[PDB]
Amino acid sequence: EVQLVESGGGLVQPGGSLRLSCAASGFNIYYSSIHWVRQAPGKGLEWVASIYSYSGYTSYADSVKGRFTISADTSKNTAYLQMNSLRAEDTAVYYCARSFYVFKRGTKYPYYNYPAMDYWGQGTLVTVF
Amino acid sequence: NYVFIVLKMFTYDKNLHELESEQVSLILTKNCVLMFQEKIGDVFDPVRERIRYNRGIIRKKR
Amino acid sequence: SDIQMTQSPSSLSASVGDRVTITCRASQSVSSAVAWYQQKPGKAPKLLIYSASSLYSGVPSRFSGSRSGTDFTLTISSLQPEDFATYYCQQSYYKPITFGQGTKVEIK
Amino acid sequence: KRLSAKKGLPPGTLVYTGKYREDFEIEVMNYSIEEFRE
Amino acid sequence: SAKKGLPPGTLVYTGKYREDFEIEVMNYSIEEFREFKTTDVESVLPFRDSSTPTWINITGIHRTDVVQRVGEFFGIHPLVLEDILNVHQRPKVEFFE
Amino acid sequence: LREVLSSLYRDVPPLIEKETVPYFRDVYDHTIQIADTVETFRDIVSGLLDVYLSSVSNKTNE
Ligand SMILES: [Mg+2]
Repeated sequence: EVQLVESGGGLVQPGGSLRLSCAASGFNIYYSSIHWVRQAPGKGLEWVASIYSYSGYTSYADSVKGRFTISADTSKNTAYLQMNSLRAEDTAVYYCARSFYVFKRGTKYPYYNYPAMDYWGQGTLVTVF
Repeated sequence: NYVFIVLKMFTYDKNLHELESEQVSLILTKNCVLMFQEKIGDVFDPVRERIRYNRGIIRKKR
Repeated sequence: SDIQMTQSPSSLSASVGDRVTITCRASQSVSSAVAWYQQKPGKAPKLLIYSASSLYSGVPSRFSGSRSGTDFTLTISSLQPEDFATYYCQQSYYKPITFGQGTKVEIK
Repeated sequence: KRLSAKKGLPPGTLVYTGKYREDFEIEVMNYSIEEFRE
Repeated sequence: SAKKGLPPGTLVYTGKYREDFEIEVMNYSIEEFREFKTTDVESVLPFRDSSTPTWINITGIHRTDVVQRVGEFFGIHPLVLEDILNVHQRPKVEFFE
Repeated sequence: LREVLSSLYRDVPPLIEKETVPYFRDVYDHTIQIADTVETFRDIVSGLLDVYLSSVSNKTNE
């Protein structure tokens, strides 16, 4: 039932601006962490950004720090990744994912799993040319 | 063959001052747990949700 | 000074029903925060293992995850032809979530 | 009331003491590491 | 308290002291010392990998942003950050590896 | 409650596995806290009674 989908992937002239939209169904992004991950054609996954929407906290990768801007919308329940002045290295498939962790409280040695991306959207191609 | 435990669950009503007690009697036997109550509705809803949605380490345990 | 996790082998060749181990090592101790992801060609990677040992609900119980100090290993006991896809090792302890360079298991 | 007295019934007897005798349901949840059924 | 019904992963500052914010770092080795105060996280981050002992005091946790930043950089679980920001609680001790 | 939880932790029956034995300490500790709190509450109530007594005496004086 729960699923994330990405739209907005498109060709951008180097130096342009482009907005990716990640729409999630089954959970409210106001209470969860949304992670944007990047994968160049033929290369491995590269984490881009993360948003904790409740406190409006936006964490970024060094390669896009200040360049991209991640922001959530609770009424639309959608996470947008805006990009300004895209470079050549930015061409890749982008995915949006929901991180989760199972935890048990109380004990002097608590079992705190660390968050791991769980549900990934279909991702979209973002080509820069 | 089993471990038998008896507890009380207390409820407090606002606009009044009266404790209401409900006995919950639970027996752990052969990797099963029987619970015996006298009213619908209890205080174990968090445990129910945790079992339902694979939250916590309860699922991995006996 | 972000963590760099080196994952090896860079490429893997294996046949059906083989015990194959892909190991990733982190520069600093990331505790048990490592996860293992599987990505089919041109598809969204799916989470195989979280907390470096636990098996995700939904994936077959075939995959296993082991931890030893700053070393983590994803093991397949009886490899299936469906399990011929890229594998990624991820940390979650520190700020920039870093993945391994990737490992592709191809039929030998 | 407190009603601490069962009035000398044999120990093997099963008699209910409380006044809460309206609703009766059985809820069963069998949970395994991979399977949950309720 | 202030939080009710929130999932056990949300970082809310339950306290009521929001007047002042500062960050003081004192990095001391048996040879020398270095102390500096600021209001940024970039100059606080590099001390995680320094072998020499360091003391990083975040005075004023009303800024959830800085607490989240330092916690996620120092490998602090979001639950521990929530406990830090949750003011009304007993003194606690928890041991992580 | 304290007796129950102490007996659950102190000495381990074959039904209870050692892996979960430390977890019981948690609730056992919790029970202890509860008792302390309840004990404290009792004291407060007595003081409340006392303060009322004080009041009337002082009120009488006036
Ligand atoms: Mg009798």
